[PDB]
Amino acid sequence: NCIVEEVDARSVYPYDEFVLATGDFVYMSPFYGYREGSHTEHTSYAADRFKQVDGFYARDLTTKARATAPTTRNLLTTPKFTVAWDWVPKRPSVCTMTK
Amino acid sequence: TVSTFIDLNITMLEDHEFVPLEVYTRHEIKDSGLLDYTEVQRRNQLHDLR
Ligand SMILES: *[C@@H]1O[C@H](CO)[C@@H](O[C@@H]2O[C@H](CO)[C@@H](O)[C@H](O)[C@H]2NC(C)=O)[C@H](O)[C@H]1NC(C)=O
Repeated sequence: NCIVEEVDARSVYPYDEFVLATGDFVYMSPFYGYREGSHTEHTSYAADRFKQVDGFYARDLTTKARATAPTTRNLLTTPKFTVAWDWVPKRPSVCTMTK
Repeated sequence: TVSTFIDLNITMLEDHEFVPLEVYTRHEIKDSGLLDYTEVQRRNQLHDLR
């Protein structure tokens, strides 16, 4: 049975790994990639498993409608699943304080 | 007019209201944990019916 499922993701400081709504720890910084020293970030995964897609276009599975704008994607294939998430810079995304 | 009196000025201490204040609410504390066990369970026990 093929299954495509959208989930939430939560990472705590130092953000070198995160979780998913199902409870699976992905051992890779949500900001690891190829652009602007993103290879500095942490991934305990073999570099072939991670692939970054510039100018990716996402098609909805139910709506069947390509939409939005180019979103640079990140894909990491674990021995049991493959996760896709939009790569965003680390500095404007997170913050150590709270107004 | 000259006066034989000595002045003294007393103004009452005005009212002041204390609004409720919390640094962290218990919902933020429940969200502090990286994995709420209950929500993970409820999501993962819907796989057959989903
Ligand atoms: C008697 O009460 C206070 C001093 O304790 C004075 O009232 C204030 O005076 C300031 C200037 O010093 C004004 O800006 C305020 O409007 C006044 N009222 C309050 C509630 O602060 C008052 O002047 C004193 N009486 C005399 C004759 O000086």
